[PDB]
Amino acid sequence: VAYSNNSIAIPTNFTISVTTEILPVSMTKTSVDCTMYICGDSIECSNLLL
Amino acid sequence: GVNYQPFRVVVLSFELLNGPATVCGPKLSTTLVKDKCVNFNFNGLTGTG
Ligand SMILES: *[C@@H]1O[C@H](CO)[C@@H](O[C@@H]2O[C@H](CO)[C@@H](O)[C@H](O)[C@H]2NC(C)=O)[C@H](O)[C@H]1NC(C)=O
Repeated sequence: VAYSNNSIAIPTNFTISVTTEILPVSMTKTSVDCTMYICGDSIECSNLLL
Repeated sequence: GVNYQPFRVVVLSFELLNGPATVCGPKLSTTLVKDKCVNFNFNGLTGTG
């Protein structure tokens, strides 16, 4: 920057700029069946899971 | 004495589910059921599907 005690710079023109800002609002909602994942629909399993 | 008496030993080595099996236990086969939820016993593999 050129700096002086008696010097200033003043804009004689302007520019209009449009910019995009992206913010995540939500994430996928998920539900898990505990017996289906661990027992895999086994009758013998889930007796232990009680 | 029994400790010194001769003993005949037979050792059986085998794999079960993996591979085609020409040796099977004495269970009668049943007609195949498809498109329904059923308990199945294919070559000693048991599952519900
Ligand atoms: C400020 O800037 C704008 C452009 O960014 C200037 O407008 C241009 O003027 C020239 C002629 O001098 C034209 O050929 C361009 O087509 C114009 N641009 C647009 C987008 O219209 C404007 O003249 C400048 N103002 C000053 C004070 O210099």
